[PDB]
Amino acid sequence: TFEIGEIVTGIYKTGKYIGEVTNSRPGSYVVKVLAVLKHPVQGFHERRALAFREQTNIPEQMVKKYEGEIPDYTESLKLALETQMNSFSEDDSPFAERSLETLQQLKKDYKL
Amino acid sequence: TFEIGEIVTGIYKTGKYIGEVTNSRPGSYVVKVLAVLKHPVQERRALAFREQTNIPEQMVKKYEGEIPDYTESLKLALETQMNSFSEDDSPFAERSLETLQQLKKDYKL
Repeated sequence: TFEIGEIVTGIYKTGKYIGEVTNSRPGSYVVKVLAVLKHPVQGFHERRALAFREQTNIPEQMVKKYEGEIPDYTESLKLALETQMNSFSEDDSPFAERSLETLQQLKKDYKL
Repeated sequence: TFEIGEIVTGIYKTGKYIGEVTNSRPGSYVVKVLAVLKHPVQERRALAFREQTNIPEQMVKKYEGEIPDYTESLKLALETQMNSFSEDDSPFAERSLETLQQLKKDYKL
């Protein structure tokens, strides 16, 4: 169980975020996004991270109490993206190729 | 009247912080500290990450910017305050700078 105002991590569409619980309901929480921990998987269309202060419904199983520091949203997004891009370093698949292309553009779209 | 969960700034003992309202009473808010905007004037330590503080309602404001990383924000706020003494040859500058330089070590940077 999580109370309003509680700082949590949330997993949404393969992305992972730090956020704040702003409402509860049967089986889920509305989470206000504050930072990005993991940029979502792509695929061939792009898939954007949740935006700063975006509020999204997340099933309760995918929500966890978070007591760490809250990173700056923009710097966290920059980091999350570089991490995902680097994750393909030893990957010679077509999926890696297509993903890396996609993330490179997203990086420009985000203003980073 | 800020609601519980509201992201705010609070000014407390000359320091300025970004935080979250966790409680409310007439004329005051309990604020949980998430980042430092301004290191307090000088001995006088910044509020700790996740420290909960009672702040007079007049000194609390809705905050809509990004929440910076606490340690990064403390490092910046301390640097800014030390840099503010550039060209200042006064004893107050000297004493403050000494105290801040120690604080930097206490904070473990």
